[PDB]
Amino acid sequence: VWKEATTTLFCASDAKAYDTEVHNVWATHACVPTDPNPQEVKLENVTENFNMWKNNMVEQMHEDIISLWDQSLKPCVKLTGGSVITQACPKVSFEPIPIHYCAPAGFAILKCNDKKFNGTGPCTNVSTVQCTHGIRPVVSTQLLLNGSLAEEEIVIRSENFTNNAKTIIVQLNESVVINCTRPNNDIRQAHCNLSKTQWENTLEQIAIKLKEQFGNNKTIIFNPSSGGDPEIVTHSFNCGGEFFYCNSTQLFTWNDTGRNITLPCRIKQIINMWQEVGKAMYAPPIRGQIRCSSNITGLLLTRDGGNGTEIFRPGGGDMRDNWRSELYKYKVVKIE
Amino acid sequence: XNLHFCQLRCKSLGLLGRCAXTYCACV
Ligand SMILES: *[C@@H]1O[C@H](CO)[C@@H](O)[C@H](O)[C@H]1NC(C)=O
Ligand SMILES: *[C@@H]1O[C@H](CO)[C@@H](O)[C@H](O)[C@H]1NC(C)=O
Ligand SMILES: *[C@@H]1O[C@H](CO)[C@@H](O)[C@H](O)[C@H]1NC(C)=O
Ligand SMILES: *[C@@H]1O[C@H](CO)[C@@H](O)[C@H](O)[C@H]1NC(C)=O
Ligand SMILES: *[C@@H]1O[C@H](CO)[C@@H](O)[C@H](O)[C@H]1NC(C)=O
Ligand SMILES: *[C@@H]1O[C@H](CO)[C@@H](O)[C@H](O)[C@H]1NC(C)=O
Ligand SMILES: *[C@@H]1O[C@H](CO)[C@@H](O)[C@H](O)[C@H]1NC(C)=O
Ligand SMILES: *[C@@H]1O[C@H](CO)[C@@H](O)[C@H](O)[C@H]1NC(C)=O
Ligand code: NA
Ligand code: NA
Ligand code: NA
Ligand code: NA
Ligand code: NA
Ligand code: NA
Repeated sequence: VWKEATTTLFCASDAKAYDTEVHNVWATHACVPTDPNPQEVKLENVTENFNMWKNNMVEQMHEDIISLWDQSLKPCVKLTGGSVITQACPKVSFEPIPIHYCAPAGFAILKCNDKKFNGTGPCTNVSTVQCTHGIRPVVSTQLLLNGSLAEEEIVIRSENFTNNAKTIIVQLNESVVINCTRPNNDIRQAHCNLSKTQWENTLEQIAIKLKEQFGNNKTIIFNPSSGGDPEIVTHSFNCGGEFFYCNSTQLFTWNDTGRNITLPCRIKQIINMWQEVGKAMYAPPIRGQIRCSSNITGLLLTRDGGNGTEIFRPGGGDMRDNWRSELYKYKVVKIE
Repeated sequence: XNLHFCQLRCKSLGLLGRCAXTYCACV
């Protein structure tokens, strides 16, 4: 039996050397071309344990995306541990591309194909793949964007549902498009639009899955963030190199008992960093229309915990959960 | 994350603080 093991996976992508967009530039030096001859082999009569919450693939991806951002998006001023650094801070072209992670000789990536798979415990439909599927390294809070959908029903996953401190990762089975724009010609005012009925239906179906986990006698409530850094109180993300902070109150105020939801957003120059504890200042926004149309494919939630009612709030912050939301079906083993 | 200052901030909303990665979250 092949044992789980750590190695440096290599990355593969469709990056182009003639594209100045920063993910492309990073991948042109860090990665190889996307596998021209992918091969998935089913492992007959094999049952394998997985644990999405303890997976070194996540840690490697995290370090890679930190490196990508550090090389690519330079702040004008950075404050870490009382120390200030200043440097040139040019605007860049920024649009994530899919990255695949690949096993080098002596190692294999195992993939769980079980339909209901919660990320931990035994998998009965296991295959080997030369590389993962292509994952866009989207850095965001609250909502997971441009990811992969659950094939059948919505799936919710947690390291321990009974522990209210553990994040719940929701995987949708139907994308909800969200369009965010800072219009052409207040240069920091922006907004996001999404279908009201689609979002309401989404919340209803998530609530059903939550009741299935916590008790059908339970009443499910969504409420906004309880507070903290603006990055986690809002739905925050990077669009076109600019940092958007979108008020998500309307998304997360719901109970069981207009065509579009319009979320107000602000582009901020001073951000709390996700890569390390500290703050960074970037330059004011570029001119012109700044717009991103994204698929909402998942959510990060916390549950209040602590009678008869369960309250859930938008969460996130630790980007390792973003990577886990795509890497949950994979593990690396040593061939012996 | 700065946990102490995170804690120092959240209590003023009536709340405990904890890290969410490199971010401060109130509970
Ligand atoms: C196992 O997973 C594969 C991949 O999704 C699927 O095609 C197949 O039908 C599943 N069931 C098997 C192999 O019995
Ligand atoms: C958005 O979702 C649709 C299906 O809902 C899919 O066809 C499309 O490829 C997705 N876009 C991205 C960037 O993943
Ligand atoms: C998505 O999953 C929900 C249950 O979670 C189900 O009711 C719905 O029909 C599914 N939609 C699709 C397109 O599979
Ligand atoms: C994952 O599923 C297995 C089997 O269905 C179960 O034993 C385990 O408790 C689940 N993990 C959770 C709920 O974290
Ligand atoms: C899940 O969390 C609860 C609360 O912290 C704990 O009592 C329980 O033992 C945990 N379950 C595990 C670690 O399997
Ligand atoms: C998002 O933009 C697309 C075109 O890019 C449009 O077809 C769609 O209706 C928009 N969605 C919302 C909710 O405005
Ligand atoms: C977020 O939106 C809600 C609902 O309109 C509003 O009460 C709240 O003040 C907004 N937050 C900020 C920081 O403006
Ligand atoms: C989602 O994917 C589309 C298509 O590549 C892109 O235009 C959009 O900027 C992406 N969203 C984010 C937040 O990266
Ligand atoms: Na990115
Ligand atoms: Na995301
Ligand atoms: Na709020
Ligand atoms: Na992005
Ligand atoms: Na908000
Ligand atoms: Na760093």
